[PDB]
Amino acid sequence: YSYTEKKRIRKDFGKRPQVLDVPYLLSIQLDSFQKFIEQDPEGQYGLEAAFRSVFPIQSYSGNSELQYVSYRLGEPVFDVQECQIRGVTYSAPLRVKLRLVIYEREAPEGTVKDIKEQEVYMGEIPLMTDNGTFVINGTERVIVSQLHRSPGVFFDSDKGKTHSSGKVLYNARIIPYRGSWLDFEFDPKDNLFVRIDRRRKLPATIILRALNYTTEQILDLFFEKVIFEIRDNKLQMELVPERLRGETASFDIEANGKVYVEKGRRITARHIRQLEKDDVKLIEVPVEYIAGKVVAKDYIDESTGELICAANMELSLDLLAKLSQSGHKRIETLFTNDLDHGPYISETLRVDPTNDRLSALVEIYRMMRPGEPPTREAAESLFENLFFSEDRYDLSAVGRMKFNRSLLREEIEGSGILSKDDIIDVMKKLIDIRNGKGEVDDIDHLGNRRIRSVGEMAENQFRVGLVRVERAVKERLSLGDLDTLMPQDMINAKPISAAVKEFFGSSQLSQFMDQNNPLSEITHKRRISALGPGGLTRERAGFEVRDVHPTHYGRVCPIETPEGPNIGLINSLSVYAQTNEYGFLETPYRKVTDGVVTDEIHYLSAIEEGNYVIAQANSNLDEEGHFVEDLVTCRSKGESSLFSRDQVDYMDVSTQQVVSVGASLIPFLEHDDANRALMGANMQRQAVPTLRADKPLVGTGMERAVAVDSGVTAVAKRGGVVQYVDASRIVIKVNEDEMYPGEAGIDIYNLTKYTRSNQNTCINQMPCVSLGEPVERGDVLADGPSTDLGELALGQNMRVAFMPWNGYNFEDSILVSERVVQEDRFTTIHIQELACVSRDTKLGPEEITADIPNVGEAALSKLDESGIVYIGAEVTGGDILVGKVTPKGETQLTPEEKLLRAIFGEKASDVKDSSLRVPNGVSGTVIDVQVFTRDGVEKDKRALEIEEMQLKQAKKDLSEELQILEAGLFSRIRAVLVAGGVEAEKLDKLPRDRWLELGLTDEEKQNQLEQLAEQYDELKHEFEKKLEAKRRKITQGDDLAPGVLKIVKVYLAVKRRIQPGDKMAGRHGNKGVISKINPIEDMPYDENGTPVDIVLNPLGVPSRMNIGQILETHLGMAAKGIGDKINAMLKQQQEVAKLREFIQRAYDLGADVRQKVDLSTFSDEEVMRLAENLRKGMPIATPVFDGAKEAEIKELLKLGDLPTSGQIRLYDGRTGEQFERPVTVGYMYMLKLNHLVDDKMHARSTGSYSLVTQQPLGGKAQFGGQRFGEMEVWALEAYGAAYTLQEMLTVKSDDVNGRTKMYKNIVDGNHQMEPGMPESFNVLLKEIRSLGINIELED
Amino acid sequence: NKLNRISRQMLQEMGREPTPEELAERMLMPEDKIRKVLKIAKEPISMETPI
Amino acid sequence: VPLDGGRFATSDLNDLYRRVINRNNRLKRLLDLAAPDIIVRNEKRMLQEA
Amino acid sequence: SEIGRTTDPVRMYMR
RNA sequence: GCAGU
Repeated sequence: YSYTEKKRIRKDFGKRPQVLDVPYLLSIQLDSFQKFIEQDPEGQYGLEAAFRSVFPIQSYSGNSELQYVSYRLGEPVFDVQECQIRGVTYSAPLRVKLRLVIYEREAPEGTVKDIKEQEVYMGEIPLMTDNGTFVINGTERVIVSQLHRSPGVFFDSDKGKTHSSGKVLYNARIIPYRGSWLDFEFDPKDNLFVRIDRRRKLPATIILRALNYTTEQILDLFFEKVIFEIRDNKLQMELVPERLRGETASFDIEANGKVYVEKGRRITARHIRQLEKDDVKLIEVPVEYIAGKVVAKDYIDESTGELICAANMELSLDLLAKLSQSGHKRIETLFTNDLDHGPYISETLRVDPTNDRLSALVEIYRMMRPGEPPTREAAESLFENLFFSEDRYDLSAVGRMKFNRSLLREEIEGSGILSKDDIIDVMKKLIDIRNGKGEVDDIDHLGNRRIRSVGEMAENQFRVGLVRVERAVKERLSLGDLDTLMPQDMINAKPISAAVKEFFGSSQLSQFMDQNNPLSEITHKRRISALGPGGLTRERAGFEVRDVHPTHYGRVCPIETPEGPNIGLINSLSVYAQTNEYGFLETPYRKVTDGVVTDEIHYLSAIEEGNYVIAQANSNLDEEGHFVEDLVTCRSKGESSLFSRDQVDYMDVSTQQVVSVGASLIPFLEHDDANRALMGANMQRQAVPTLRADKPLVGTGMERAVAVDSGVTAVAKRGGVVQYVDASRIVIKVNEDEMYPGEAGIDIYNLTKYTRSNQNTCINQMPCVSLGEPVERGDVLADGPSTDLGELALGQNMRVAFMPWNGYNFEDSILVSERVVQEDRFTTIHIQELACVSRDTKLGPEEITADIPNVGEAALSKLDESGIVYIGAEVTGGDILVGKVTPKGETQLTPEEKLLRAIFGEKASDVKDSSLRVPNGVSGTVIDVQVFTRDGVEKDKRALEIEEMQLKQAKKDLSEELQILEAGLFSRIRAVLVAGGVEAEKLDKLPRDRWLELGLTDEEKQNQLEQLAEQYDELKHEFEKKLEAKRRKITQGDDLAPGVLKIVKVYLAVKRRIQPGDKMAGRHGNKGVISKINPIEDMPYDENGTPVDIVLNPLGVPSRMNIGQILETHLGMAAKGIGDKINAMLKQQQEVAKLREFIQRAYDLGADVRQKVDLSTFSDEEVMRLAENLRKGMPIATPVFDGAKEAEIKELLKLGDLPTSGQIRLYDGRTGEQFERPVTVGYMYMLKLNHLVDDKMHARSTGSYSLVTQQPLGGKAQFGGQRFGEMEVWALEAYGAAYTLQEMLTVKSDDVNGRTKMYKNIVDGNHQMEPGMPESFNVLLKEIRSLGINIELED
Repeated sequence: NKLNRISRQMLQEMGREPTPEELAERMLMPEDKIRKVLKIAKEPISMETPI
Repeated sequence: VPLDGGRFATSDLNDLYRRVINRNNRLKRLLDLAAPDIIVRNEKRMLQEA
Repeated sequence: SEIGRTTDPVRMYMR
């Protein structure tokens, strides 16, 4: 079966056999950054592509060149953990091998004079840890992926949003990856207009004249010509028949045969069929047929050299009789059939003022740089650098692909710059769409919208840095010292490092990691964000980008999204969702070849998802594969309908394909409303890890995937046997099958003990395996925070009853019994670092000392002689943690305290107490103290003590891992030596250091002895190489901020118990604040006396229709009911046959469930270990949308001898009398969310005030003051509370002379105010007067 | 300016930001003078900087 | 105001006032030096925009 | 001419 | 920026 998952097997109620296992959930981040940093030979991705994009850098003249050979990534100076402790970025140095090639002065082809190649250093790039996070200035950050608009061309419209006339106005838009936007559009009178960078619009033919097209070439491109070969007969007209489609023929058509349609009729396609079947191509038209027709060619008089008719000029009868004198047989004319063809280009050329290339370039220049006089070689360089220069415009590979795919070209690859035919084809497709021959694009289709991830954004910022360097190198190669300099005298690392640094630290998408539980991390890494640089802004994003498109099915979760202002802008990647090679989300589907649903899987993106018919995952099918129903529900084009079995092309790969990893953990998701499911998926990510992790009795089976794919747990890399288990480490003796030759064969796993998360929780790894037991590859070795035997345990299985209890659960409140506080269920450890920074003031240095002025001697009891607290010291609020004093001067005390000094003689001290104290309300244990001392500052006794502790710990850990590895190497040597020439009773006496030089006869295994001895010697060498480095990193100085002398960081560990106010929740959106902690004897209780742990409200179920929280309860009653039977069989010490029988009955139960747990193969010891793990309730798995039916829940309730209705009779704890109706009692999985009332409660009487305005400061960190804002002032104005309002304005915020008087009056027993003018009004009168305006106060 | 230039060259030759106690020995000024110069060279933050 | 970390924190008004006074003292300088009209016109425009 | 088309004093200087 | 109401 397994070994870690037959300790305790979760009974699966899933019924559809899974075809694709859930992928590695963090492969988005890791695959993206791997594509960024790794070496690319062909130069397509990451750093190699960014170097080849810029290099070789040629000089302005061409005498020297700077080319790029290769790059390398250095070794990071500090480990991940050393970067988290020293508060520095975990990065790697970028060592680029450059080459300066210099020629002679006059060379034939650029023949070289010298080549100077060397390894320049340009910046450090932050490395990504093996869990997808970045350690940047010590904090772990996640660069959230971005859903942005794919580069390409997009045709769209406004649906009569303009001119109030119902005329849809179309617009094409070329969006490059990097470059300038290019818009074409139709105005309400069908004139094509162009815009660049969304500035004011030109006529669209101005850009056609910027290209070298003349007017007749423009009309040749955008039209087809009708030709009048004016024969003897009046205007003998050449004709193709289909031009006659759908118009009111007021002229008759006669050509050697019938008069086809009489004058004054509209003609139909059968008339065109008639004209093409009798084969007439040359007809006779009336004379006025040219009146209105627009000429196509520039008709000139060869007699006089004068153009008698310009192109795009409306031919008339007088002008026709004019040019007919010149002897012109053929008259070309633009064929404009209304409602099939447009005058748009001709009526556009009638508007623009330009008639040649230079005038159009000048008009584009006046559009672009207005008020600057345009010259020829300035305008004709501006236009050529807008769209057609490969360094100022990039329609990238995905942009070129989408561009060619829109215009229906055959190639997917091309150039990154625009061309003549690209712009012509965009205008042509826009005109086609205007003529009804196409349809506008959907801008929020997930095939018009793509994923830009950490490894692409980082490459973009690195390329920005490289071009900031390229400009400087071009400014440097234009000098005359080119014969003495090396390429590292030209490269400033600060541009590159500053670009990469600001992206990784201070971007909108590089976010402080949400580290509450494993789920918070694993769903912050799978985050998609429409916001960010190059995306939307949450204030200007409409209702339509925030919607659930039909193309999010399988690519983006519909449920998991925020609830505030950015909803639908922050999305969560669904479970099986993947990215294309271009960044388009694709999702897997099983091919259905002939009705047999093949287990072959194909990842379809959103554009190719609509060509097919795709069956549901809920579609029934036999073992053969055919759909047993005959009308399968499928998705054809974005709409859903029933199809025959033969039409179906693909099928969903799973039922949790559509929901994210956060919403796939909600059991019975199919019974909750989508609002409540959204709230539950958002509130699971806020649960804090409790002391002892408790698995869900009702889960969905995704617990193990979420707990393993997040790096919170310790997973065995190679299988083996646990050689040594300990709360701080696990030592695994690897199996002989899995160890390489020349290797100790021992894996050591050092566990994270009691460290601070980003959200001040405790992350702490507990060993799961026992000593000597066998482990496999992939088995969870040590739990993490919120992890129970490798499953994801975000909360505790509290026994709930749904009944109203005396109003204490009114309006979503939670009644909690005292046995939840007794049993320490939702007690959570929280770790806070507090920093005491001894700085260098200008009056002198602040010192960390224990002789603090005017403080008690009992307050300094917990400080050591160096002024710092002891480790293990139980501190409460106000206690001094780090004793510090700042030197002060210029006292200038008032005469009364001067006399007070004269009488008693206590002379004031020159120093001020600035020590670090525990914040009020916080009470915990000091668990760590770090002292960072600036180099040159002498270390106090505590810093030297901490350093000797660190050196002893480093030396002891390195020596212990060397002892472990060398013991494994010697065990392997002993195993090899007894494989042939066995000295097993001679080798036990020979000491271990003598076994290397023991020559064995060399059949083959002497090569093994060579490699093991070499491994041992290099292990001994590496131990010293690591120990000296650890010693020099410990005893070295710290690179602190300038001005600070030392920093003492005290790590408090608080234990927050549950209390009224703490927000608790379930997985189904049923949040609630604890309103009372009720005694055990006050709770309702069943006929056996078991009281109820938590009493929830029935009224919170039916209106917000989260029925899942009922079924989870009814099934959690069933699960625990199984456990309460196994526990009973474990108390009577029943034989293992009866336990095996009952556990097999509990695992066999269900209607054609997909799992088979056969306990016939379990040994009796494995059955007993399983039954001991199941005595607290059998964990049940209800997968999302194929989970447990209500009939199966009732069958499980019958198995555990429970009432199948899920409802028992309770009795009141206080009065002992039975509640009149049966109450729903069961086991709901409750979560303690991170909104704790300890961190919410805050109050001030007075305190620090603001600087410019004298109002109180902001928040509970700055001691607060509540904003009595504008709506509350209207509330006090709606009552007649004029004095309450006045004292809220004057003597509580701003009346500086008035609030001190108010305090002294409240103290002297006189509740009276003397309000003056608020200081903000004086600030306002002084700020209006600093404008040229005289505002006054009259009297 | 001399300090920034020298630290620029030192970063280019040794691949890390030089300590003031080696920045002070590539220059010939005392180390505390380098420390006060580094304390001086900072520009004031704007009070309208969003947090 | 000096922040505790040794760095200062100013309002944008000091930057704008300092720009005004720099351009104004330079305009008084140019008017004393009898600069050409192109330079003093550009300086008056800069003072107006500051 | 270009008089009155711009507001940038840099452009007026270059003009 | 990210959450809570």
